Amino acid sequence: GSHMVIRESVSRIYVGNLPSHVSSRDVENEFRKYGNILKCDVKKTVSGAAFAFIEFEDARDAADAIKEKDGCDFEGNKLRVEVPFNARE
RNA sequence: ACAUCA
Repeated sequence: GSHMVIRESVSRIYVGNLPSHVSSRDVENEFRKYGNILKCDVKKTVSGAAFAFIEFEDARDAADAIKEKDGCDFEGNKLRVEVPFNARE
């Protein structure tokens, strides 16, 4: 998970407070340019917000997406992007 | 802040 892992594990993206509702296949069609995706899925909370999760074959190539998609927002607009599974930092 | 099950 966190800290200097030294190879192994698999990197992912998390997006939350997402616009309307995404299909996992539609966001795969965008993320695939940063590297091959192994799995993706979508979720929701009883608070009414929605989430999506997108796996990647290498962390540092996918990080160019995570850093341009950065800056979460609230209390007037819905969008959030974060990487808890920040492998090879 | 939050999931993976393929």
